[PDB]
Amino acid sequence: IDENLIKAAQAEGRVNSLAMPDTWANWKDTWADLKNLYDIEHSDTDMSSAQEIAKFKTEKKNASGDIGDVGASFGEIAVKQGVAQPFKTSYWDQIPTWAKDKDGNWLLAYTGTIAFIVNKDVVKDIPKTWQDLLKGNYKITVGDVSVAAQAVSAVLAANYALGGDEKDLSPALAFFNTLAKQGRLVNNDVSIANLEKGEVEVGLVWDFNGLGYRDKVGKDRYEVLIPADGSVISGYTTIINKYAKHPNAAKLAREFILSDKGQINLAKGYARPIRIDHITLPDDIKAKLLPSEQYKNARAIKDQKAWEKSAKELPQLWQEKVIVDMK
Ligand SMILES: NCCOP(=O)(O)OC[C@H](O)CO
Repeated sequence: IDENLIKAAQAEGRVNSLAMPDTWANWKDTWADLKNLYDIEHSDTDMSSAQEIAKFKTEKKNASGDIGDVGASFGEIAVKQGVAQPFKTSYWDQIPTWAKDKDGNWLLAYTGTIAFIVNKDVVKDIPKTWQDLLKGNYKITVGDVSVAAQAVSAVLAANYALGGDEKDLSPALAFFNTLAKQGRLVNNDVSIANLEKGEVEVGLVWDFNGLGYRDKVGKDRYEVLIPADGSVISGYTTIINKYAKHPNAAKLAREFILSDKGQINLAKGYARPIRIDHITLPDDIKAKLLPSEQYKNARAIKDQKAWEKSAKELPQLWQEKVIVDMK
């Protein structure tokens, strides 16, 4: 890690993040490490992907945030909105071509697979597939599709299970319209608070969040599983605000996140680090992960551009085809 970068980051003194809370994929260990290793302070303001891009845009130079983390379908939105500045990091060549742009404005640090988190007290017949969800009477916490990458991805995951792909989300929209009409949809995100209270019945979340949240709340209260009929694998990229007040500290954070230590932190949080092939993980992680068999129909996106387009159009379709029909 370049010494002038550490020095410039320390002169700034801190890094302000958006949507990088401690409870998400063990960002906790990473912010602790920046304080403990380079004396960089930090504070975060949680939100969803779409909101992070609008905030950097709205605030300009009087930026409340320096760095954010957004879903794979939003890297290009950040770029198109002019809120991203490039920083490839010293690990650029180990990042797969499908996981980054060409200039360094966005690059996935980790990936996950859409999963179900199920309340064992309320849901007696645990759903194992997307098809199973159509027959219960319990409430499905889908995520806020208007702004969250996790929720947008959950829709694509259902779409894959219904035999579609990232070029046309119509089958999944019909599936969610069906549930909306039954009065079984909850249009908010799963959170540790709503899991603690026992309010989530079936929730749609990344496996890493399902597992992380399960530890906080109780392993015997919630089951986490990958739907057997299909799911999506996708990931997240940091975005360094073009208008960051602390650009060097943001660059330092990104560099660290991609370093062996930041990648190990992500693994301890149950996510799959993008540089998994070049790091040695601790042996204890594997046993806390889900059975491999469950991932039998989980697939990555083949056409990034088609997904970017479908995802961008999804919020309006969600309002018009799902929200408007909620019982
Ligand atoms: N964590 C980066 C933003 O992730 P995103 O999936 O866009 O939002 C999730 C929502 O904020 C509930 O946790």
